[PDB]
Amino acid sequence: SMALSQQNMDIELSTLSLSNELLLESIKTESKLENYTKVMEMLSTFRPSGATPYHDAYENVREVIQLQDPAPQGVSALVGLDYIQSMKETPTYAQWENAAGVLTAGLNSQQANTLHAFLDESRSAALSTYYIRQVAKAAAAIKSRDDLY
Amino acid sequence: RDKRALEVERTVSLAEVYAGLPKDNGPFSLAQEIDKLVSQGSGSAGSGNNNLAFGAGTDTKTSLQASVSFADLKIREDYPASLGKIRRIKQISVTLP
Amino acid sequence: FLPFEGIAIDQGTLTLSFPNASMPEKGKQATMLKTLNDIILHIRYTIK
Amino acid sequence: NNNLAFGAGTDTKTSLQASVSFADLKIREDYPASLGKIRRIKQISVTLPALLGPYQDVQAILSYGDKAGLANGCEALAVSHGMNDSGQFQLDFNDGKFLPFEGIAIDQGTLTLSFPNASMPEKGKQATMLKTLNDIILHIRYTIK
Amino acid sequence: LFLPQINEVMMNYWQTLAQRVYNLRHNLSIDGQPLYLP
Repeated sequence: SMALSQQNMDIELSTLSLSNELLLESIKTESKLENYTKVMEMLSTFRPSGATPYHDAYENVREVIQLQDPAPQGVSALVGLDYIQSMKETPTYAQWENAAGVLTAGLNSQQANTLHAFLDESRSAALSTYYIRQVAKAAAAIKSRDDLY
Repeated sequence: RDKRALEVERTVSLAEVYAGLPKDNGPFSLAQEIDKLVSQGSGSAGSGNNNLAFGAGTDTKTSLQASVSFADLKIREDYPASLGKIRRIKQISVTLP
Repeated sequence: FLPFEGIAIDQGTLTLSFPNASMPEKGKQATMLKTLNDIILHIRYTIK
Repeated sequence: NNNLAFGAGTDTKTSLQASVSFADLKIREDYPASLGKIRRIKQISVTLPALLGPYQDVQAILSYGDKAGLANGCEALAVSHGMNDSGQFQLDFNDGKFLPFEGIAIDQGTLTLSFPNASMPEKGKQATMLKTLNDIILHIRYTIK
Repeated sequence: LFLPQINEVMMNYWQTLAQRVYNLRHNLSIDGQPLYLP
């Protein structure tokens, strides 16, 4: 299905992102989710027995936090959850989505880069591992993450 | 096929290189930037090929590496063309005032 | 040959690396690298 | 033949070229005749007294505008250092190699010197310094055989 | 289906002739290096 548009031949994508798209699609292929955000929200939400249990948007928001040592609206999104007080507010991965997204939309370009860095790396780790344990067809012996590569 | 090839010597300062970058590449003062990076743990400036970054190698996580594309030195324009189409480094010396 | 002799002066990329720079993980060159103003590179390129 | 003009070449419309006939240097008269009838350049160095600030190098070259010898009659000498220099990095005689302009009779010929990127209206890296440079000194070494 | 390239070198003949000649008419010798001939 790949497009030979010039756009595809020029703009330089960080890899480990193109891959991440591949893995999100390979995941959504099975269980027929409503959107990718349902794949990271859902799979990354509760998926025990491995690091896969880690949530994506939690990483995107904790990366905003990574951004500062410590509009007030976004502050109502981060105070909207409760990491340091009131345990965890347990907002839905929706409100995580708006929270982290809003928090980044006001953030600098270079730090936006490094957040794509750490974000894309970890997201690759989880999507890889989950693609290992399931969604990897038992027909191809798959096993380690390299043999996945 | 070997003719005496006229030698040119050209200083280039990196301060001017990084400052002179177009805005998209994020031009930057070198002194301030460097001092920030050593002051903190990591960070970079600069475009993808002109950046000043910390090293990603096993050894050299600490080593500070400052990389300059030539294509932005525009050395081809410090002379006419047609004077010599092939232009090739004789050597490079470094001064770190 | 001298090192870099033969490099076309367009293509390529030139990088310069001070080891042991970063201060938080203690580093012998952190201090001076705070002090150094800027880098001067003297290129000698023979036009053939 | 002594003029100071801008260059007419495709590249070098901006390059300022300043050309000196030898026949008006009357070098043949700085000695007796009959001491040596053949008088021939050993080399030429150029000094461009000027304020070239750190860190900046002058850019210029020396053609020769007539038929003599050497390599295709074309040997530039690329003035960069700006102080009492020649196109060679580490200059030495007795090297086995001719020095550029070695062999030019000191009467015939024409000697031109070209600063590239001179003209200011079309922005030019050397316009400033070339405003500042006082005048050109040329050191000729010509062995009287 | 992808379209062919422009074939420089053969054009390089044209523009190199234009260059040489330009250097003749303007008395510039073989490089741009100017000459003053008798």
